[PDB]
Amino acid sequence: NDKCKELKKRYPNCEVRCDXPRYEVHC
Repeated sequence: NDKCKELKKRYPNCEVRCDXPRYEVHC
């Protein structure tokens, strides 16, 4: 999904673990 490129930009200092459609962001 395009969410990985969105989320890691929304949370730029956070770690967005992108696994397929699984997106787990650590802030």
